[PDB]
Amino acid sequence: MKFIKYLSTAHLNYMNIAVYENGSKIKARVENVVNGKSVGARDFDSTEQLESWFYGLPGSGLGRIENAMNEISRRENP
Repeated sequence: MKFIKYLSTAHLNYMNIAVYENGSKIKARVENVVNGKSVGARDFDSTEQLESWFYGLPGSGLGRIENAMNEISRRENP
């Protein structure tokens, strides 16, 4: 169920964001690899907004990792 591609462009210092979706509803969990500790948790509803989120940010590729993660990580973690 929880199987999504990474959210990055280039490759520098192992920059990538692993996402995960639920079979029931849409889920967006920004998991980093650089630090080795997933720092992202969010709850979505429609897949449309899911992509739109990572598509439009002021960041670019690897740069979107510091912006997106910083956003999805806004809320506390489990």
